[PDB]
Amino acid sequence: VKKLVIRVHMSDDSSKTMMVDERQTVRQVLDNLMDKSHCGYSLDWSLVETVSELQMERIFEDHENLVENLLNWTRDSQNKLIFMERIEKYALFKNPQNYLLGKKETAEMADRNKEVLLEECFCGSSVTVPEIEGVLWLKDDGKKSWKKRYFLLRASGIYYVPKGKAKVSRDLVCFLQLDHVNVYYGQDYRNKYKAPTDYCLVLKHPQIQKKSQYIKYLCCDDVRTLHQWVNGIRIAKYGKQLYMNYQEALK
Repeated sequence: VKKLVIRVHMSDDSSKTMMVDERQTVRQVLDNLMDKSHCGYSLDWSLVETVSELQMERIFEDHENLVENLLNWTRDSQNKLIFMERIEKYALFKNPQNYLLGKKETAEMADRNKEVLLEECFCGSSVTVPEIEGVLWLKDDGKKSWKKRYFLLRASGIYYVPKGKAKVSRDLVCFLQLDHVNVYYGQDYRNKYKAPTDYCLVLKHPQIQKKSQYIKYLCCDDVRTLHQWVNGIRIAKYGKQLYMNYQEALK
């Protein structure tokens, strides 16, 4: 089993090398990062990749084979790995009442009922995602201009209406199937793409590493809409496996 030394940027901009092997999940790699750094355990420690050509980043899911993802990088990639606490990773699981009923409206829930609610959504014969709908900005292909379109998340991918800026259901066409796209956060898209706000998500194939028309750029009204959409997209991509990651992480 092949070994690889990766370089990881820590929370204070310093960097460390460490050996990983081709069988390891991100979870296993993070467990090592935690041991060697003496940072103390927590389900919120995360491994984050930047895609340098495209100024965006994602938190890997813990079940993912690290080495396999890294092979997607170009030979001369300036992508970085970053080891930092990210609350975004398990927010959804800590407070599911805020994502799985929506109800953008934010609220408490008793622990035991959080538990029931995740069981209902993730543990049946299939994942029962509640659908996310709302207007969002879509960057024009290869241009720094945006347009409001209405969006709808089904278990079968993202859909949208290409005509106008309103909810017209019969005119929902495939916007993007999720099987072979990861979802990222864009960094400072306000400036780089003249985004209407900074609350931006990006969908692309793992293998695309530079400018491409097949990269989809979305901008949200506020940080809540951003969170709901990213979590929703994550459920519909990864399903019950997200739940298993959380259960496993929560030592």
